[PDB]
Amino acid sequence: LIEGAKRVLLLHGSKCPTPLHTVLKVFHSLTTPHSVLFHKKNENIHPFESTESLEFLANKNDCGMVIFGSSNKKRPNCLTIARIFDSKVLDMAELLLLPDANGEGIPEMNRLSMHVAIGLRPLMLFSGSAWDDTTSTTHTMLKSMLVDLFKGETSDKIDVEGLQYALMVGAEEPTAGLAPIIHLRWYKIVTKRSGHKLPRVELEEIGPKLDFKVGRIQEAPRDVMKEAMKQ
Amino acid sequence: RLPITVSKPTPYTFDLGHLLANDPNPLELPKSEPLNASLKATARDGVQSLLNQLLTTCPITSSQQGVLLTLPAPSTILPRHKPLP
Repeated sequence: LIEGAKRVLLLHGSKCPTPLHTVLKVFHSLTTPHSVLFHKKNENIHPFESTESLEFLANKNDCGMVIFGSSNKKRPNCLTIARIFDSKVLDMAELLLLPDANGEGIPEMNRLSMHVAIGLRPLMLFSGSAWDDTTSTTHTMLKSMLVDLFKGETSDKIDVEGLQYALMVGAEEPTAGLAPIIHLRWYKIVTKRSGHKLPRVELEEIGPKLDFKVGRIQEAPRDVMKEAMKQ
Repeated sequence: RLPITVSKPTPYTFDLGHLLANDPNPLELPKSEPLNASLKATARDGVQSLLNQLLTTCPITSSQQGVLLTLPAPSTILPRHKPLP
């Protein structure tokens, strides 16, 4: 049994900071049609306390991933990513959104770009040494999660005209005493005549510019992950 | 007259079934440059490399319905949502 696209629940409460809400709207757009955006109007969940409500909402919506936006004093502008296997949380990670240098903030938007069709698979680029470090449990998890999230409905064919945009996930080179920082950036792919058969690529920045510090990590139990990884 | 090859000290690797490239070279973020510019330069090298790889190593099929690439099976193994039957 070959699973189709992993369905994604995008979740927030009423007091979710607007920039985080923008991120969820963009993520909902990027994962359309295999995603659901839900404004939970009662009160706030806390997955690292208890994953009960997160599991209940994920199962109710038949979603294998949950992206949850929340913010309080200790963990401001937090994006929590969870995966679901066999109706229970598998692994979870917190990503703490960092300020941009200029202090601009994320512009309001509902989709990645008016020049990128909703639902297209992205080209993906993981840059930085940490993704190639099999001892970094955090980068191993995050790479797995982000490919799982944005791979869409994989297929063995793709229209050349569909090769329109890219996601880069840049892992800042690790420093001994600091939580890892990762950068997500999307780009429109511009191709121009190079003189060669292959086109020259140039990029245009599109969508939200996201910088994250990694927060808490909840590993999957070894035995459960081994079960979920059976193909 | 526009270079389309990408030279880095360590080779890219690929998972073209996921339209994916890995740049294992250290992420270069010189302090004197804006973060976004630094990131964009690395992205451009990587997307160039990825597109080069897609166009040169995947069979290309043209028909009256358009032009498509055949992708190899994804090599990155990801966990299931539901158990096997």
